[PDB]
Amino acid sequence: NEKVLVLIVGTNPLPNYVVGSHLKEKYDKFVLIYSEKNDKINQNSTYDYAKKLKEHLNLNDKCIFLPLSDVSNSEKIINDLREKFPSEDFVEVHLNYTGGTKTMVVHIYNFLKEKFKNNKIKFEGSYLDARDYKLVYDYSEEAISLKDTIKIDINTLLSIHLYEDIHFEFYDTYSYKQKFVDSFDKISQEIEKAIKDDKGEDFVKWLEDPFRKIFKGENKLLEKTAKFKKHIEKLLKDNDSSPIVKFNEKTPQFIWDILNAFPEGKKLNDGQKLWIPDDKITNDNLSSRVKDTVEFLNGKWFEWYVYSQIKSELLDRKLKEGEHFGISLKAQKKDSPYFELDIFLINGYQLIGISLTTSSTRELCKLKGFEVIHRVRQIGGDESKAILITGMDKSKTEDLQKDLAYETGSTQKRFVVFGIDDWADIGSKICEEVFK
Amino acid sequence: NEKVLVLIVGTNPLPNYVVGSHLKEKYDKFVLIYSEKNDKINQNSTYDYAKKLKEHLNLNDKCIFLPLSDVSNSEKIINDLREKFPSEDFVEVHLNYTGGTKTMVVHIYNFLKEKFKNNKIKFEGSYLDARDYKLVYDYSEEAISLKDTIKIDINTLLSIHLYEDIHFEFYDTYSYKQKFVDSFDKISQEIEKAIKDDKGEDFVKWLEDPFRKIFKGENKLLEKTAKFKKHIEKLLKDNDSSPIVKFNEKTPQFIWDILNAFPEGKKLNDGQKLWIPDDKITNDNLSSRVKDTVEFLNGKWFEWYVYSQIKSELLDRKLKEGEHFGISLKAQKKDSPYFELDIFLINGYQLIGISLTTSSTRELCKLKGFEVIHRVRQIGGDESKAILITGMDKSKTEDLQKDLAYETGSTQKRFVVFGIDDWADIGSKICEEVFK
Repeated sequence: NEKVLVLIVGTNPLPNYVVGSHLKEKYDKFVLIYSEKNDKINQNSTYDYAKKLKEHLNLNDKCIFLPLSDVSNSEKIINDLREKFPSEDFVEVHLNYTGGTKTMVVHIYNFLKEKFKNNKIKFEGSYLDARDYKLVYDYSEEAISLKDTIKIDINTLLSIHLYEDIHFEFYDTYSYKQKFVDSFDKISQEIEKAIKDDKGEDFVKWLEDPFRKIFKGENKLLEKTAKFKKHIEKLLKDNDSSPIVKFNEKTPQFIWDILNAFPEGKKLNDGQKLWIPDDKITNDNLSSRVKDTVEFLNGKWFEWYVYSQIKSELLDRKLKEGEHFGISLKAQKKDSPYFELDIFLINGYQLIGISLTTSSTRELCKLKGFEVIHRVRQIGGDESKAILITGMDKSKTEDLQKDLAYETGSTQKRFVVFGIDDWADIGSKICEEVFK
Repeated sequence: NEKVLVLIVGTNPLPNYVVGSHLKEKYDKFVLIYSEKNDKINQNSTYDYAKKLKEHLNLNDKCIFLPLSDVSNSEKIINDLREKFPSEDFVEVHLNYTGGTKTMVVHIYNFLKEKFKNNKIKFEGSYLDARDYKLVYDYSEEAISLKDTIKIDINTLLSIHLYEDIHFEFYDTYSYKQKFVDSFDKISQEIEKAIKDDKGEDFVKWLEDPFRKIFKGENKLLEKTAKFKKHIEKLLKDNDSSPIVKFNEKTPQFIWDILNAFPEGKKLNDGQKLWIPDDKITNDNLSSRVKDTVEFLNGKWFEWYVYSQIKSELLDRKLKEGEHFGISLKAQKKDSPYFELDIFLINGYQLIGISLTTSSTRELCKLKGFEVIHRVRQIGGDESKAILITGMDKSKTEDLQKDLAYETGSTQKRFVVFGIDDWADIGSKICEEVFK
């Protein structure tokens, strides 16, 4: 009296994983239908998805792989099913037709339904709704919500999507925490006080002028004293208009406080003025003092600020750091480009990918919008949500969101843009969009 | 004794239009199944697509509209089909299930296949393959190629996607032919010789410096004499380092030829020197002189260059100007942002959009690649094809193509990128990629 669940393994592996996890204990056999490789008809193989599905569902011998040789031909689909589908006399047959192409599902459904139509065998069809997180049974008016029922971690999620070599950091392994061992908290807290005091616009403006004019230029500018001295002497040619004078005389007190939270040996300032090295300073001395500090103030601080805000607002939500959220996600897949996500969040089985920038130039921001939209789609299916955080004003943020929404067919439940008016409250604004 | 063709009207109207065009004369009745508006379940209507499909196929009284109240629930689909579908005793029912969602098509197919299996009416099922342009019949081993059989023009293609306010240009109505009256031919030819002499890179590098540093700044820089004079005087202070000096003293000979092709009252030069207007020159004199010239030289020329190379290679082909190719396509959809394609080509029913830039900056090229890939899928379905033309070198060009094809799931024949080395014979390369 065995009961069989049938899944169709296409290219989006997450729904089948959620449906298999929910129903694993109620079925004796699992039939995993997948597309074989066939270079003549240009049919790509989904066998590796099928293997990763069996592996992470822990199905073992209960799993029967059913290869289809030509998923574009109706007759070859039926002949392959008739030859290979398990012949046991089942008391229930459950086809979940969420995965696979339209053509496959149509004839996989019709074949199985008719096969048991006259054996008084309970037949069931279902699909997983990606907009509601519900398992919609075919002839039932009610659908069960799986959002708070199925939980998945970042390692498993990337595994079923065939990614290996997974690396991410969290609160304790964050890289710049190691570059400022005894200072990072003091530095993070000054910046956080500033942003939470609505100083984001003022910081970003100062960061462009005079900060970047002083500290960004040619390659290895901050690693060679001679380069940096020639850079500084040429800036002194602007006289009263020079970024040096701006730094010394027009830096707001909150930025002075941020500068002075760094250790003395890693400060861009020498007292209440710019530190300008002399000729005796070796390249090691210039690098040790300025390089890491400049890298952080040039934009890495915003990645930590937003992540620390999220982690705070998740303190009462039972998401585990290093499993359901993290920062700096890197992964790779065979014959595939390098995968990168600034911050990731998993809410149930909803992947939340966040891409961050302090910029307000539209071309840059729109590029990062396309990127994060496609990235989260690659490891989270249709259930996923992409969030882009920029330094644009309220109007420009809404236009970019509207433009990207209609251009990629993304609803707001699937793609949100935030701006500089949201930085002080980015923790609660992100969590509101996710846990709605 | 009639034969009825059944179509499913989702949001991708092109395949239904192609299949209907191919099968219209061989069928006597037509059932267009669509999603009706249902606000309780947030189900939008696809009737506007169905109505346009009936219009541009000229079905009239032979067309039967079949609304579906809940395309997400199998019971509702079956009951709406059992009630609304024609009850007449047909000799052949042909369901083409290319349109619609996967869940609808499952239950529409099984319902109809089992209705006419019991009644012993010939039932035919087919789908349209976007990869190979073939109508695949369910239990026939042969697919009919429609690649060289079905045709569509750009008005009908946009009209079935619900686009109105359609505007585009062709060889005779190109806008800049009027702004530089009686001289545009000389300007094009002068620019064409430069590119075909492989001076495109030198040209682009002179546009960045000094051209753009002189003519791009304030929003109305070229429309108010005081703004442009202020701007020139600020740069002129850069003795031995001014863009004005570089313009006057380091401009290659071939660019002087380009600048001197413009009419007298449209020239940026005053002899061998930059034209610096004095205070008595009016805003309308400055704007009349440089504004159109600057927009054309700043990048519009490249759109015309490529377009004219394509038109030269498309002579005596099935493509016709204003029907199957044009330049500067603008269309507007209700409650939607404006649609824009630099160049469009329709080969059969394959929409080929082209986005152009002379930039070699990867960030800007990657953005334009994203945009054109999504745009052709908006008005061209999975049959469409996107081409990006950059000023990048050979290796970065092929890297960007590989990178963007993966992120967007595009075949190497459905997203093509060209670079600076391709400029001279761009028309030959484009027509090779198009007709292959």
